[PDB]
Amino acid sequence: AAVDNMMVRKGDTAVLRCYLEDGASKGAWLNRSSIIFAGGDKWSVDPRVSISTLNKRDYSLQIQNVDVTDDGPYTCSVQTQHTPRTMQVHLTVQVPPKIYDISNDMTVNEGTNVTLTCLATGKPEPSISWRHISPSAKPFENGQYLDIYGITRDQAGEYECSAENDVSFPDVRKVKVVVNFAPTIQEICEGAGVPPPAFEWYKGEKKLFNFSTRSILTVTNVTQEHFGNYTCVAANKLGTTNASLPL
Amino acid sequence: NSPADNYTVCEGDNATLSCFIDEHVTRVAWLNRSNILYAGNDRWTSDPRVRLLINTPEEFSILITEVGLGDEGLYTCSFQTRHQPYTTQVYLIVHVPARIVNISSPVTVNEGGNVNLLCLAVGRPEPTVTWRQLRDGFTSEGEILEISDIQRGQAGEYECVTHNGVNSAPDSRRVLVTVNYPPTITDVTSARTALGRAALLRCEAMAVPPADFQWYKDDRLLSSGTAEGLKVQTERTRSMLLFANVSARHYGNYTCRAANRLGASSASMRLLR
Ligand SMILES: *[C@@H]1O[C@H](CO)[C@@H](O[C@@H]2O[C@H](CO)[C@@H](O[C@@H]3O[C@H](CO)[C@@H](O)[C@H](O[C@H]4O[C@H](CO)[C@@H](O)[C@H](O)[C@@H]4O)[C@@H]3O)[C@H](O)[C@H]2NC(C)=O)[C@H](O)[C@H]1NC(C)=O
Ligand SMILES: *[C@@H]1O[C@H](CO)[C@@H](O)[C@H](O)[C@H]1NC(C)=O
Ligand SMILES: *[C@@H]1O[C@H](CO)[C@@H](O)[C@H](O)[C@H]1NC(C)=O
Ligand SMILES: *[C@@H]1O[C@H](CO)[C@@H](O)[C@H](O)[C@H]1NC(C)=O
Ligand SMILES: *[C@@H]1O[C@H](CO)[C@@H](O)[C@H](O)[C@H]1NC(C)=O
Ligand SMILES: *[C@@H]1O[C@H](CO)[C@@H](O)[C@H](O)[C@H]1NC(C)=O
Ligand SMILES: *[C@@H]1O[C@H](CO)[C@@H](O)[C@H](O)[C@H]1NC(C)=O
Ligand SMILES: *[C@@H]1O[C@H](CO)[C@@H](O)[C@H](O)[C@H]1NC(C)=O
Repeated sequence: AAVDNMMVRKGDTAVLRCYLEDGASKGAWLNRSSIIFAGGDKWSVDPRVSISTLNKRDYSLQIQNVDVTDDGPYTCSVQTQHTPRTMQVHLTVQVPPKIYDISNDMTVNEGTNVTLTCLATGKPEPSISWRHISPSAKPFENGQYLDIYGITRDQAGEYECSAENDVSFPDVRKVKVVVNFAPTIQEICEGAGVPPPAFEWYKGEKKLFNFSTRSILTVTNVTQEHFGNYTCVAANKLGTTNASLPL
Repeated sequence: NSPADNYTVCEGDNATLSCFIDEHVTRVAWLNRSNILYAGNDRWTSDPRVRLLINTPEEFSILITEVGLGDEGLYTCSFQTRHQPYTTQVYLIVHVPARIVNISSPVTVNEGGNVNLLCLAVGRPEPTVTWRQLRDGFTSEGEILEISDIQRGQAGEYECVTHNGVNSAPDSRRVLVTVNYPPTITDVTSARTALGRAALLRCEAMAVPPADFQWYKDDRLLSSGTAEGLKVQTERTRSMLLFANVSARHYGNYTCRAANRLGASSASMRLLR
């Protein structure tokens, strides 16, 4: 019975069962064409290879810390006086994916085109796919390189690279991007710009003495001298804009 | 290039497998496919035909007595040093001399027909079958030989020969092909002889099987009897109508007829004065 093809993970311990027949039967384990065990003798010099004998009829090959070098065909030749028995087993060792490179957390200004890279390795070859943290988005196409042309304000956030395999796939690392945009006043003041701007309240000729995204002026005990048309100046390192309002 | 050497032995011979090693070899063994034959001095195989010859720390050699076709396979010598394992592999190839096992029976066909001749031989390695024409030099490298619109000159013995390149002889065999054709009258002679002198009529029609020639004097046919003083001599390709001395009744028209299983023919000749 047992198995013809056995799949295990890298670093795990694999157990290749080979129950033999009753009598004075002698068993031998073979890596490819070479002898690993011949009855009680251990021909192999590897410390990871051993025999697990559950009972007198049992004869198994146990490889601890199995590696990619260990994958291949293993043959257990049970020797019966009548006819010899053979139970070959193909061992396949899997390497879980490992994202070994990803773009650093960058902050690039708006309007430019940027390319994000995510490289991974494993056995078998992993497939790299992208996604956006923001809920209003569509999963990008499976590609190690993700290129966005003319990035907008809403496209910033974390981009979650996922390198997947058919088995033991989880390999997720994120990179946050911040797009810088020249601030624009939407209502008067009230605006939105990144990096956060220092709103300047300029009434007429000069400004005289504040939420991060809004600026609130104070108007109590109004005087006739105070009346006039004032302007809201919001300036940042990227841009500056002004908007007037009468009072 | 690949560590799979070919070691061919004749069937029934003894095959010795020598594995040469250095001094620092811990273990060593000879293996039939993936089954151990001898592990050092320990015999693993139950086959008495496998014997141990040399176990010197410099070479490990075994013997196989009465090598058979089943013994063909990849034989490996796996041995171990203190640091790394080793394998030297050998592929046992059994040779069987070539011999024809089936060949066509002597075939007969009518002229213009189609003939196929087969020559089946067994042997390892795969034997090369060759057809040959004994009368006219012709060779065809093929197990079967097909002759289209076979003619009179193509009939004869067709020899088949097969060899596997071994020292042993090719064991060739021959088959006879005989084509059949109806008679066609080729030559006809008439005699205008005077009274008192001998004369003869003849016809020439070749056929296979040989055509039965018939002679006709006017309406009647001749029976080769001493009555009327006539005698006909029939041959494989001819039939002479012989007239010794003369007779008044002998003068007149004559017709000969040559017929076999495939057709008939007739020609008219006269006897004049
Ligand atoms: C190397 O290993 C292979 C298999 O791993 C092994 O092949 C085996 O060979 C033996 C003979 O050498 C085969 O047994 C024969 O089977 C045929 C049917 O095909 C029988 O006709 C045979 O009967 C004869 O021999 C009997 C026992 O000697 C007699 O009792 C009998 O009257 C006949 O004389 C014979 O049983 C066997 O089938 C194969 N097995 C396989 C899987 O191919 C090969 O022999 C090994 N080589 C060496 C050198 O050990
Ligand atoms: C086991 O077999 C493989 C071939 O599949 C080979 O690469 C390896 O070296 C062998 N031995 C060990 C100890 O890994
Ligand atoms: C990427 O940006 C550069 C710089 O402005 C521009 O020249 C190029 O055309 C852009 N590529 C695409 C595909 O828009
Ligand atoms: C607004 O900014 C523009 C551009 O610098 C400038 O020309 C204009 O005078 C400004 N107006 C006010 C009211 O600040
Ligand atoms: C036998 O000879 C052939 C020649 O083509 C070679 O390719 C092969 O490796 C040799 N050994 C075998 C078949 O074991
Ligand atoms: C093979 O060896 C056996 C015993 O060693 C011997 O009897 C036999 O004659 C040998 N074969 C041939 C063909 O000589
Ligand atoms: C050989 O094969 C032919 C093919 O049909 C068959 O008729 C014949 O009986 C076989 N044996 C001989 C001896 O021709
Ligand atoms: C001989 O042949 C001629 C021409 O065919 C024919 O006219 C004649 O009758 C024949 N002779 C006899 C006796 O019939």
